Amino acid sequence: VTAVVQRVEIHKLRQGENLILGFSIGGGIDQDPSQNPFSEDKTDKGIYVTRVSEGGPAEIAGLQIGDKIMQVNGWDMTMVTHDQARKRLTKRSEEVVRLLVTRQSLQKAVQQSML
Repeated sequence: VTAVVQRVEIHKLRQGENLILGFSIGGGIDQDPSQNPFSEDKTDKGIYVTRVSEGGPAEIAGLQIGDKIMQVNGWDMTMVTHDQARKRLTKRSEEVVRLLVTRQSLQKAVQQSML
């Protein structure tokens, strides 16, 4: 890709025997892009963060509502169904979810790098 991507490592919350993300997603190749307020258009099938739990591990790690998730623990998230995205995010054996995300505001980090 050409866009600026940020690595966001989130240690999942724990509740009993469950691990909780502390954030929610929308999108997927099998979903109607219009159900997702963050899809750029009818052709945008990406996975986007739709909610971020206040004070949770996602918020602390730098995750923002509207962020586009490009990768989850090494797995590409650019062209997957919503269910496939959900699975990569909720692996019980993975206490940490390492996301590669992007947002409009990160693009200037490149300007600043140059001066």
